[PDB]
Amino acid sequence: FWGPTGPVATEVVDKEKNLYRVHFPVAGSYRWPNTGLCFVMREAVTVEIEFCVWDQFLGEINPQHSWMVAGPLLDIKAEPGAVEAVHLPHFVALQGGHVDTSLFQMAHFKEEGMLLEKPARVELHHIVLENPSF
Amino acid sequence: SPLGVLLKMIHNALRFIPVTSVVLLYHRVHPEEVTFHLYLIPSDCSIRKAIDDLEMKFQFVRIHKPPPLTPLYMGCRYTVSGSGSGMLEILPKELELCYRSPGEDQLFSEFYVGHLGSGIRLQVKDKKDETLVWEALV
Amino acid sequence: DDPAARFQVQKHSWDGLRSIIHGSRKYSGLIVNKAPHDFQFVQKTDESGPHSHRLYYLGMPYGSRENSLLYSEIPKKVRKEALLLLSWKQMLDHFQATPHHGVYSREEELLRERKRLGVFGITSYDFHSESGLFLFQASNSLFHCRDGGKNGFMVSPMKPLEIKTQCSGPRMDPKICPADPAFFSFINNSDLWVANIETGEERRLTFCHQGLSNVLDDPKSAGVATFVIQEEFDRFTGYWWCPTASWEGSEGLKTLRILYEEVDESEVEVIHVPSPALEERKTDSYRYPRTGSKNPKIALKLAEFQTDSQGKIVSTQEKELVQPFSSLFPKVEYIARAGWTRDGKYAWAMFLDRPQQWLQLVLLPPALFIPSTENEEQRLASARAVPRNVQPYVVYEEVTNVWINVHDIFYPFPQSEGEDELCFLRANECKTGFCHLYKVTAVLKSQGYDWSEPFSPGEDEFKCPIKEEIALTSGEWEVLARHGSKIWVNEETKLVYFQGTKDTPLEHHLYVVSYEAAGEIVRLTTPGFSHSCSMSQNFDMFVSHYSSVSTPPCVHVYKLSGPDDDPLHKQPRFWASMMEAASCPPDYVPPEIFHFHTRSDVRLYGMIYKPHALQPGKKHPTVLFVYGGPQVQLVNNSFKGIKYLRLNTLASLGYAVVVIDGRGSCQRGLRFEGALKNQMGQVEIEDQVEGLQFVAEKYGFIDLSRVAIHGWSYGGFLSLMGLIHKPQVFKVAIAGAPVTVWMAYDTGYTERYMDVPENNQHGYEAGSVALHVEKLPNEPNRLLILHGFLDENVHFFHTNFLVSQLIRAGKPYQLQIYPNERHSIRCPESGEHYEVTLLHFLQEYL
Amino acid sequence: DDPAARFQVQKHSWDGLRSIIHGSRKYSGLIVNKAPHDFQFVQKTDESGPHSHRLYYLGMPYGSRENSLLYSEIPKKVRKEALLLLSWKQMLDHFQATPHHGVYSREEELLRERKRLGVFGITSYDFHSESGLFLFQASNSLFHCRDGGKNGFMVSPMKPLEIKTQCSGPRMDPKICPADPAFFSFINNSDLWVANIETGEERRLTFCHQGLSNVLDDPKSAGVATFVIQEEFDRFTGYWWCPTASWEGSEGLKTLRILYEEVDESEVEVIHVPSPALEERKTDSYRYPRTGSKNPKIALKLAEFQTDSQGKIVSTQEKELVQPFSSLFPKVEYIARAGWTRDGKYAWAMFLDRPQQWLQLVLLPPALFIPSTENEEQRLASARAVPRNVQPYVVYEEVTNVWINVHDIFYPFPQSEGEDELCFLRANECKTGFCHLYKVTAVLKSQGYDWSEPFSPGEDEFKCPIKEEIALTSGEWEVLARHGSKIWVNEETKLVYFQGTKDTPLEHHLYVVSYEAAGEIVRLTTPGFSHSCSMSQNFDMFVSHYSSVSTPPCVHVYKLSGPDDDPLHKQPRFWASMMEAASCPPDYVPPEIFHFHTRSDVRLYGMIYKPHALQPGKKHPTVLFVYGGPQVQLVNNSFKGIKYLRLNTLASLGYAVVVIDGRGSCQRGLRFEGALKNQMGQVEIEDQVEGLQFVAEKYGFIDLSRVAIHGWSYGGFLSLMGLIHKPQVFKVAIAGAPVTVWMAYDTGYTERYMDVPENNQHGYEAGSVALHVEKLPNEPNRLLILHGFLDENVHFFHTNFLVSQLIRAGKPYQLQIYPNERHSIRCPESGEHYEVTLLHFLQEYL
Ligand SMILES: *[B]([O])([O])[C]1[C][C][C]N1C(=O)[C]([N])[C]([C])[C]
Ligand SMILES: *[B]([O])([O])[C]1[C][C][C]N1C(=O)[C]([N])[C]([C])[C]
Repeated sequence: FWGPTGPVATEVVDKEKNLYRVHFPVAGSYRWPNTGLCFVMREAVTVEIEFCVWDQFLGEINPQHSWMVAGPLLDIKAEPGAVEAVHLPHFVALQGGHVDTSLFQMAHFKEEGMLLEKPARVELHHIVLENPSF
Repeated sequence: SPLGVLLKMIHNALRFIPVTSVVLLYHRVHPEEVTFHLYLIPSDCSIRKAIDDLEMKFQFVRIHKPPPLTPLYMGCRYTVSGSGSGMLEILPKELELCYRSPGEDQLFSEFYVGHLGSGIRLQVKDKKDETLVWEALV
Repeated sequence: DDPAARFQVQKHSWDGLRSIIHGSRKYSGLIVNKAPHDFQFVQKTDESGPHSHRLYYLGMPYGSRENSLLYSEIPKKVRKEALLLLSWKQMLDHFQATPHHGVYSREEELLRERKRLGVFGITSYDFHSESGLFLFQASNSLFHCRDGGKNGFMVSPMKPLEIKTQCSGPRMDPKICPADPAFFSFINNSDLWVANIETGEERRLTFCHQGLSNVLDDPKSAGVATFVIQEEFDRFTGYWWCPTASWEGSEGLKTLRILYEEVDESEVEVIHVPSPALEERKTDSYRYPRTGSKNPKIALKLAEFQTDSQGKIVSTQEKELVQPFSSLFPKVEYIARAGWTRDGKYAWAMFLDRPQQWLQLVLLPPALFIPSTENEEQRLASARAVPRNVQPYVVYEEVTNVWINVHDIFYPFPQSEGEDELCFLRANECKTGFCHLYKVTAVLKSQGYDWSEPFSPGEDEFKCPIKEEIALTSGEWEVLARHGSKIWVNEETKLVYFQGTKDTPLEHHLYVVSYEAAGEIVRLTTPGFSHSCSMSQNFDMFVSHYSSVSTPPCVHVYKLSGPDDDPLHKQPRFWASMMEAASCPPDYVPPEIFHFHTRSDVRLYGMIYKPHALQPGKKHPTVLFVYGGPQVQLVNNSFKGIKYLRLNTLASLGYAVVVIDGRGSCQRGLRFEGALKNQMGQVEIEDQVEGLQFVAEKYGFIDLSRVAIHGWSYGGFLSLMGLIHKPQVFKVAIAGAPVTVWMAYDTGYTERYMDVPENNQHGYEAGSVALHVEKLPNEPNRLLILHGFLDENVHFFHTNFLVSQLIRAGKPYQLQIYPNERHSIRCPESGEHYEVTLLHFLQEYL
Repeated sequence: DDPAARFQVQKHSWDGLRSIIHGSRKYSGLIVNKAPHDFQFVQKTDESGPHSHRLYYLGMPYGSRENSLLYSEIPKKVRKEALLLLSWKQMLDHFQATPHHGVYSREEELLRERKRLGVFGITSYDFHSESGLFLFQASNSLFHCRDGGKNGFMVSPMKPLEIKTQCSGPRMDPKICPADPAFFSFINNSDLWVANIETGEERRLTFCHQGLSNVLDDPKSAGVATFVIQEEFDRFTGYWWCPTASWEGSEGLKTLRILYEEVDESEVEVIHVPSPALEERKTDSYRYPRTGSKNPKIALKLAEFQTDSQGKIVSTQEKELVQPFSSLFPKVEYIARAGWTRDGKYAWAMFLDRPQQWLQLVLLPPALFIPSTENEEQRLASARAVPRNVQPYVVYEEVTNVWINVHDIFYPFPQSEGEDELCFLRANECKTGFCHLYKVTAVLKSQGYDWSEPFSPGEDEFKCPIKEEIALTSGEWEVLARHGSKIWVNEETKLVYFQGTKDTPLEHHLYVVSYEAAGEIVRLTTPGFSHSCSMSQNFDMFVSHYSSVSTPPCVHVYKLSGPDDDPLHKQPRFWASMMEAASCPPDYVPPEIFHFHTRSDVRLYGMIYKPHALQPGKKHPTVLFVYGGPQVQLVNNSFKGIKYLRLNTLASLGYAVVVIDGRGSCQRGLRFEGALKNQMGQVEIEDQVEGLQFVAEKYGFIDLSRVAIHGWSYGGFLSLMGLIHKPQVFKVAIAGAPVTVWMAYDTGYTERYMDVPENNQHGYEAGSVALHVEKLPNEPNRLLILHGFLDENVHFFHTNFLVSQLIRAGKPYQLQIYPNERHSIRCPESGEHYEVTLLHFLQEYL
């Protein structure tokens, strides 16, 4: 990320499977400007991100029309518990009306299937979670 | 595991919830004529990288044009027009903003333009009430 | 009658009306997904794995339009505050289990018509728990697979193994032998066959059929349920495996019985109905027993065989009762249901008389069936050989002055506690008027019969005396028993889980009660919805596919959880979700449920679809949709969008749609259903008119001068009853598929309700709409007759004879044919035409 | 468009329209009379009496409502200036010759449907002149009587003698043996029988039918003309008596031959059509050869027997040709006609090929027919026994590039002089394009055939060279030969009396010519009318049943009278009248005939019924009634009131009714009829559109914005062609009984005009309206489909497949069924309903 240390450019291991990795050396972070996703933590550790695609996963679940995709479906493999906030690029609706904040439900996929956890709070273009970001 | 964000529209009423979506166009410099491809797509970098590597394989390149100034309704039919519409061959009458996965090719409006031109008007317009949401001068 | 305050429906062009009907179904593909059903819970027994169960079911994932075998993984613990909806993993390797353009064989198409299977692919499958065997019909062949028996639980899909055949023709009705999972059985060309998955060796068991010509010349079938049983008595099989294996102790050979029903339908009238392939201009013969005419001549039979430990059908043997079935059991017209007790000791059967007011359960011990031979001295020889103690025990005998509804619930318990005194759970509607469960203890004391000579039974011949008949439920509500509902009996906790109408007749709820102490019944499903449920065999969790008038159907997995010492009060906690409520069609306004009282003070329920964008003051024209006949309940708290999208389309054009459950409907008891006995057509239309008049007074938007009556099957018959006896009420009548002549309809339905014509001639003539054509309007545009040309249920003859008598009485009619449609309009093109014809007819002439 | 210069038809209520249609037929008891017919002149020769002849005929004076045998007395001299009208006395003693409510047996109802007999009682009889024996069929029995043979001329009526039977089933097709009047013959259960009036002794002659089951399993018939022959080649018998008796000279035995046709309709498709008794709900199998599919496999056979002088059928014998029929006569698909020469020497037969462009006359001498046995050595034995010289002589061979119309005119003469030639008369349309009589002298010179060994014929194998082919008539007009027209050949005067269109195609006139010296054609009937005539066997007087467009039909008896030295110019003088031209009602305004020319310069004729009480200026809506297909001519100068009263009813409500004889119609020659060849639907509608346009300019009262096209049979097919390719012309289209798919129609009619589906697929597809449903209107109320449900001619499948493709293309239709009606609406209630439906549909939607 382009945080306090300036641009830490993401290394690309494979363009075709859209996997990325970073090592970010300082505390906090600033949003990566491609869409605005941002995860903040305290200390220098390695992490990789995958930009998973819904099409195999929402083939499993049948009212895939009943949920509208808001964002990129990113997977994270860091060590568990050392991430403290993840910010996912919610498409803006609070500028308009009839969209509720108690309503929002977060897609946490597993091999078990879709878990609809409640997001902690929604920003203008972001949803924030707590520590257990798996 | 996979994490992500999705919104569930309330069951009882179809709200037509607005999205941050951005329409983009691609040029040809090299061949004997110039074809624009208007991708009316949600503003997601994964969708952006899908149209990116497809158009890199197709030898198209995007130019940064201004986005819409206001959020616009998902799923509504959008007519596409312009100053050259009717003398230059716009392929569809109506386009669709609704989301598709990055794996498949995105729904598009093809626009054979001929000469590249100094500056050209484009238009997209809501079929519900004919209010302007977007304009870009090349 | 101000004509400026009477709502005028917008006159759309035909292509406009097509655009509207098509616009209805743009979003209706997502509404109906043919959601999960046919559930089979299987344990994993790992104590270290992640998933607690595997749920097997049929379902339509997004890639295909077709119904297929799937599974879900039920975990050991979900997380709090998270809705977990299961992914539908595929068992099979995405193959095509349907023939080209949805075609089938004639037996497959007939069976899907009797089962009302509108969906394509794997519709019915069979499962055997321990070996984990999935035997199904795919394409025009049999397939199987297994999932965690001696093998394990897969994660990617495995392709289904094909079972080849030497037999020429389709293979109906596959069932796995419970006693030996290697063996299975099927019907091939109206004969019972048996096979073995491991060796591939097949073997015929009955030889009553020969495949000579049409059914006019080769009339004996075996293990098949005939038309009237299929259509009326809702049985789609006529063979039943024994669940246990006997060992003869000759050398090592393991016997395996099957009870089957032989039927000699020779003396039954043959009717010709047009075949689906209209070009060939040929018919199909149909053994259609008219009212008055003879039903097929039935009999129960034992088809045994024995097997080596390697699993080869060495011997075989047909067996038959020591006297004929007709003589041992006179006045027994129909075998409603049959099967076996779990230990294998007795084969049970529900018998019924020709009036259908006399049902009785009988136990047939296999030693009661001697072998069969043409030489009558070998017959006497084994008649001497049959134990004098052995006999049939009539355990239960329902008698009624109204009619017997066939309730399939019979759950005999193990009998090793003092090995007489059969104990069972029998549903009995005839006692109090409402279908209620009972625990019944009968006393099987043998009278001693000389089975070589023929005797005649008396009226109370084999009837056992009852020890006790405790009623586990009672009230003004009923236990769901017909329509493939069932009870789930945990014998460890001594509880019986059933479905019922106890909260309200509008909502099917899962209840539990103890069969030992008939204590408080406990509801397990959420109120305010109606539920179709299915328990685990280990009873720790169930599925409920549920809906409400407003919400579409969802399929949630609940888990019974609590202290083991009190199993009745185990609290069902929502565990996981299978299917979620699909977001409504646009412009879909749900109907409003109401009730009202008749002048005789009986409560009738009804629905109404309000005209969209209502302007109070305006009197809108009203389409009274109706069925009204028995075994159906239109008005209940459950999603109508699927089957009644047209009613909402009418509403969206501005029609008031009223739907009333008149007297004679299902799930309101026997005395309620009984109102229409021997006077069918006469009370239902009166209830519908009164429902209109109530809604007209209650709601202010019904123009009584513009009323349409409409319905299919029984609905078209009532629509015609409406136009005859209430022309001043009903402006038009769109009668789809009507029963115009009861004398032409089959025994099973009509005799139950209308009696034999020789007895109730006044009511046969009074309620045959074809006979009262003189009372139909002399003016045109008031009557539209719809009929599917290949209808083998309500035969085209009915519409034809109606049109005949309209011509003879000099009365106009409009008419629409569906040449490729049988009884329900199945083709979407034909349904779109049907609806655009309905909208046009109402637009112009209402 | 002018806003009120367009005539609006008065909107009548349905009961009003019934009152109008009923009011139309109140005088149909007099003007729909079933005018007397089937005349047989018999002399008296008393030399002292008053009457010269007795005319025997069928007739219906409406003293009873059934058609019965009558007679008239033809006097020796009538008085001048007095309209002598003969009373119609009854031969038979007033019995009812029809069953209750107009019912019939199985195949006699179908034979009436082929013969288009809409009348009841005695619709056909057979007469043997020397004996005077009358053999006829009554309700369920055979009858006979005699008049002045050895017995006497009756004056009071005599009751008919009944002929009993041992046979179970009806006795079809009775014919008296010409050589011996004691013997007669009939068909019983598709087999030829023979009997004797004096002794009552019957005797079967063929044994190819055994009555095992329905026709799907017992497929050989004998002496019957099958469906396609009956329906398309207008033959209603397949056995022909020899007119003379041979005497074998064993002891005294009198041989009596019959030529009959064996047909093996096993390899021909069976179709099921609903039976008349709708309640019983079964169909009837029909050996219906589809277009493309195989016709029955035919053969000619001689059934002989011999008799003692007391008259007992001692011997019997089936006989068959020395080689097979299929091998002796390859490419012979159909036996159009057959019979015997008058002297008895040869049995003639008209053969035909599968395109039906190759007709040939053949003589089959009885020695060419050996007996039949299973023993191939007996077969070879009598193959050696057959004279090497004797063989079949193909006398005439019509070949054409358009199609053969079967003309049943072939008059052979005595061959007593020379015996090595044959002189006959023959209708031949293929030479010039118009059906003209010829005298043809062929040369029967034997080539010498080894009939034991086999061979294949060449293309000119048995074809005889012609001595001469003089044309007795020639021009742009034709000699009436189809539709049961015939020639009467006086061999004493050498004259041949025929009917023709020589004056005009609109008027059937009786002409005479000499066959020796074809000089001039003398007309005998009055011009300005159209005549159906019938000569005495003594050629001294004829009957003519004649009519005109304006005058009703009359039946006058004319007398050839003049110098005997010049018989050609014998002047026809009106002698007496039988039935007279009734009161043409003031309700009935006759139509006006016109003609016009097409842009290709061919003259087409047409009629028009003007709207009653016309106000010039007003543009009335127009019903274009049509048929348009071959073998029919609507427009001619003859009374339409009987069959087309509905057209006048339309006119009386204000509809312009236009009727046009497009290209492809009958009685305008082969090039005219051949206009629509291999392209049915494409040329006819163009002629109708051009005619309607011509009518509009000629007459000022046709609103082109309001045009209805209405037709039955081929007419409904064209109505659908009109609505497909000319929706801008035709506002609505009432299609009755339409042929929607040519590929489904029979061989005989479709293949003749359209070659086959395989060769002319472009034209089968182009002119099959059910394949062009996408081009029908998307708007409703423009298309009403009518169909009789039991139609065995144009099957209900056609309407069913149309409705199927309308549903699939998303197009509206109205539809009307006639459940008890076949091809035409026979019943008056059903016709009343049908007409009312027509008036309502036009009233509302035109
Ligand atoms: B129709 O209502 O579907 C028809 C007419 C009377 C009963 N019936 C049936 O199809 C069935 N036999 C019953 C079970 C509904
Ligand atoms: B109809 O025109 O009467 C029908 C369809 C074509 C021919 N046809 C017939 O009934 C007959 N086969 C001919 C002889 C009119």
